Amino acid sequence: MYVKLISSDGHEFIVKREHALTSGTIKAMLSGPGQFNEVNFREIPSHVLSKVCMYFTYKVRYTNSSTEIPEFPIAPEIALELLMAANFLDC
Amino acid sequence: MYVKLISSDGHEFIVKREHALTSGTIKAMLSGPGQTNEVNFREIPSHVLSKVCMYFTYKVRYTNSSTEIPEFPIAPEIALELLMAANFLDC
Amino acid sequence: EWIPETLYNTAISAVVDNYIRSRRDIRSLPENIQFDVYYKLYQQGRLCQLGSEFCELEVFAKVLRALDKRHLLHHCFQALMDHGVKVASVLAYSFSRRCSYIAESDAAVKEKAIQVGFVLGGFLSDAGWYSDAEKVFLSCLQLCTLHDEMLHWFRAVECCVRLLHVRNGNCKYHLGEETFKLAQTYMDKLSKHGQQANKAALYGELCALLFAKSHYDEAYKWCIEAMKEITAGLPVKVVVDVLRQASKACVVKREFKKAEQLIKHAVYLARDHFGSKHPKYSDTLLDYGFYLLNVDNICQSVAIYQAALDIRQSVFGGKNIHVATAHEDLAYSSYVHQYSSGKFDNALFHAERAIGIITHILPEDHLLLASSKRVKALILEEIAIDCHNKETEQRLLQEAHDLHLSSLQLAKKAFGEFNVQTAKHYGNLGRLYQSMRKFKEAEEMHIKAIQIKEQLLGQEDYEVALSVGHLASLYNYDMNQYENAEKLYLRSIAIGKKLFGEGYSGLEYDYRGLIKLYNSIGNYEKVFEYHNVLSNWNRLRDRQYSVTDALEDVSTSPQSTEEVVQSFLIS
Amino acid sequence: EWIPETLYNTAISAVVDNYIRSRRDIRSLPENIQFDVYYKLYQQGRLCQLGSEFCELEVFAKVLRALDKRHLLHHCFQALMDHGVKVASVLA
Amino acid sequence: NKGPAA
Amino acid sequence: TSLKPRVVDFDETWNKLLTTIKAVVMLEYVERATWNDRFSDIYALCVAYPEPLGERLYTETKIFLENHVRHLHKRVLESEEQVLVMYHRYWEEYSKGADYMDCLYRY
Amino acid sequence: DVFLMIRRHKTTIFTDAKESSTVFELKRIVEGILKRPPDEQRLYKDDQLLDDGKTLGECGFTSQTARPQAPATVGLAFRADDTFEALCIEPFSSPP
Amino acid sequence: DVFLMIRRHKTTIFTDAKESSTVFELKRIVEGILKRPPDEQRLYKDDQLLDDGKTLGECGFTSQTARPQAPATVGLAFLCIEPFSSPPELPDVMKPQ
Ligand SMILES: [Zn+2]
Repeated sequence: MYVKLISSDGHEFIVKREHALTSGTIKAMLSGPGQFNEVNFREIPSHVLSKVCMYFTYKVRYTNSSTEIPEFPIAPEIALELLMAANFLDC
Repeated sequence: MYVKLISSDGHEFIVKREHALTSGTIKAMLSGPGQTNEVNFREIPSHVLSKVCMYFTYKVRYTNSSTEIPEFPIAPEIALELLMAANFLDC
Repeated sequence: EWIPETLYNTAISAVVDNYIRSRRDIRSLPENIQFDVYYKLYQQGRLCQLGSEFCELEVFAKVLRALDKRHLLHHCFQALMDHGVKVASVLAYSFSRRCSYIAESDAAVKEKAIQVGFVLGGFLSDAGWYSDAEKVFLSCLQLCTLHDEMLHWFRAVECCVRLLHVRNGNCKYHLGEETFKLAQTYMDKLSKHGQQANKAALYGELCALLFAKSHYDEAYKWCIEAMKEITAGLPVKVVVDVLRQASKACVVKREFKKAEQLIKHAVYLARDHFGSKHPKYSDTLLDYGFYLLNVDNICQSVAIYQAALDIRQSVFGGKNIHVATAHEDLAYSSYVHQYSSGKFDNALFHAERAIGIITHILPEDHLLLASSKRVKALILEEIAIDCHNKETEQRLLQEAHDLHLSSLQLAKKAFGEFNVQTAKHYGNLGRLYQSMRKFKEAEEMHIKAIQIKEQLLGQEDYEVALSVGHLASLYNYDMNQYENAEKLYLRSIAIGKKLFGEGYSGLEYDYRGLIKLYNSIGNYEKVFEYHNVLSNWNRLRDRQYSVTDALEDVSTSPQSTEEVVQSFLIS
Repeated sequence: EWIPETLYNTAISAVVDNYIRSRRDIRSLPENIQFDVYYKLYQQGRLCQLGSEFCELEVFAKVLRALDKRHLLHHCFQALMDHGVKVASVLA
Repeated sequence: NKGPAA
Repeated sequence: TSLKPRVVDFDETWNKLLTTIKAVVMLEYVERATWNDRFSDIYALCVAYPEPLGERLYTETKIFLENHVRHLHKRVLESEEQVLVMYHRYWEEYSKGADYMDCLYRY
Repeated sequence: DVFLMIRRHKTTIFTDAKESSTVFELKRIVEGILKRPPDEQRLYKDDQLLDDGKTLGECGFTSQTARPQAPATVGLAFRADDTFEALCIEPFSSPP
Repeated sequence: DVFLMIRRHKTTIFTDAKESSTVFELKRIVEGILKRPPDEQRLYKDDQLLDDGKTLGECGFTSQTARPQAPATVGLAFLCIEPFSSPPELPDVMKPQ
């Protein structure tokens, strides 16, 4: 059930399927003939992909939440690179 | 009657005398002990001087031109160095 | 219910707050990423950083390819033009500067410039900056006339159709004729070399230029010529532009049946592809409301202009020429709607905005001021009549008197003495001089307005009938020669019921004129009859006047693209 | 009648069109030129482009030493305040 | 009545 | 090798894309590494420099499927008396494959 | 809830639990991922010894300092050749 | 009028001649600087020798290609044309780094 995400340098970022499916790209990356769990990213490096997995847990449980949601912290240097991978991951 | 012009790379730019009256600095080369008159113009390279004396033919022909004067094309890459000669030569 | 922000939107605000350090590398982002960075700068109000990169042609080239979010680029582009920096002027100059540098270069690099020129020139034409779109189009036209190839004349004709569009809105009608003649040079050359270029959009632009110069006979001739060459394979923007300007020529030709089937389909077709909040849709409503303004559809003519202005206001920011023209029609629509009530409160405010927007962006001698200042002067005329204080009346009439002649002079220079618009101002001055107590000058103005407008339009026209009514209303009160107005008034009712029926707004002041004429000489056998006519007038139009707008009137159209074209052409 | 444009005025039009690719290179030019480059910014209407060149005290000092055209400089410095950029607040 | 059409 | 925009040749990337996309429709086993890579090349083509190869990709996949169904229509047409079993034989290999290709071209 | 970045070499195991949850039962989550015995791995919470028992309440990090916006990390390694390997976690990369 | 430049090794002559001007008479202008006979020198546009009888307009040096902004070029021999220099290249900025 758990989905393993591998970045460009090979560092893997295993994470739950339910939190992953909030991204349209990874929904359309595991689906089709890739159903076989295991996906790989040729372009995405690890440091930005670590932040994306950090965002995956943030989205699911803060959805339709009654309390005030704290802002998502993004590093100023990672901000440009994470934005570039935002549309590609569609999340 | 003929005014020479040497460059950094040794390129020769012998041109007509009255085409050089636009820039007063060239007249300073002819003035003094300079009076073809030998001139040293080492600090300014040949490729940018290929447009400096090029402007002279454009300048003299269009003096009080009845038709509308087309603009003199100055390439963006050579824009920085040519503007150096414009202030130096007062042209 | 506190939906968390998307990581796409969250990362946008993460780089905007660090814009200065990463300013260079933002230009390396993808186009979909790049636009949202800039749109966030406008949303944060950092227009200076937003304007710090739109002044470059290359940066604005990538941004222009966000076709879905073009409606947001227009709202940001207008914000910069109200912010200060003339991003329209520098982009046009920068493009024209780089355009001449590839004249001796290959056609591979050259063809990219025309593609850049059309998207940028089309955008500025959409944004309204016609004075800067012309310099863009003149540069790309120059490239198309350097190397003789079959594709080069295929796009040179595409420049002249849009060159003639940026000169129709800029009131450069004198140079408009030359562009059409220049267009025929490449158009005929392409036709000889086995390529019959489509003369639909190019002939469609004369449906507005000749319409603007009041060449209704020539415009309607070119209305038929433009409508023939339409094709289902044409772009929808091209098709809807033909229908709008073809419908306008029919309204002034005193033909109403074939005009509504054209313009309603133009409204329907524009709303379908583009939407209800697109600039092209609002451009149709102003032309559509022109039909409603002349067919005495006065109740919804104000609403359709009010709807048209709100579309442009939601997309075209603040001080934009298109908003002013939208302000212009709504200002005049309320002028005729509030005529009996006298509630010219928003009428002047729209008119005041119409002066305010144009004077900031157009030169003081531009002809669009003459059209704009005319309606505001008409607002000032009726306001002074309604006001009780005579000291206020004597000042506002002179202020309106200032605007008409300043407007008339601009019309005289660009249109010539013998034109409808110059005679249109003569009719306004005659009514103005009635309020100015210059009755002898009013008589001179009215006879000028009726010996010139009727001379070229003909004995039967809508505006000629009104011009008679202005002088008919004169002899009733100031001159007191009721015999002159007896024949004049009889002409006003005569033309009124040919097309507008009995229940026309101008005929109310015409039937009342006959009773007032008859009341002076003691005639009463017609006063009792014409009192029953007013009772018939008071009911019959109000019998069929119930509230009904025009956006649901058109609704879905059973008529298709071809069902409208052939019906108008054969008839 | 229709005098040809000066080579200095023609070259100043070349750099200003190339401003984005040569913004960082313009700070090394002589003090008698940098004013003209930033003046051509204002003449063309580049109010927002000019704000990034006067909010910096390092480059504004070189412009300040061009006191021959101080009457033109007073107009540009006043233009940005009406434009919206608080160059005086940033300079202080 | 009101005025000429623009 | 990052996802930054870059200039990429279209012929070589399409040819490497053509192998898997020929098997995504008309279902066939495709390697794990291919599916991850064949989604990356779509981003690399739509975000190509200096002009996005999205118009070319859309009109070349369309002409790819133009030569797919037409080549598939010939086989069904020549299979007389068994068109019904043959029509569904490839429709299940295509309708799912169409969603399979829609899955790949999400960006 | 308390969130962790338990990791080993290339692994970046992502998981969540309660504030009063036992540290031991988190090893069952790892058992369901890499299919390893719970005693196979050793938890090096901030390069120091962490007992197999205890609980997440007094482990050394609570819900406030281990939010999903910034969860904390715990070292891990498997016992190879009957010897517990030391922590071998590495940084992801060094972006400019 | 036709404007053009000639380069033998490093020289450059910015002279002007009519569109109907021939080749023989312009060598006298060249003789005034190089002090070389006109028959000895030969000029070469686009790797092609120019005859003395034909004019400047009969060989392709027309007004549009010989503008006073970017004139046409032609070689000279008695080809050893030296390029002027390599301008410092400018980063595209818009190009990703
Ligand atoms: Zn600003």
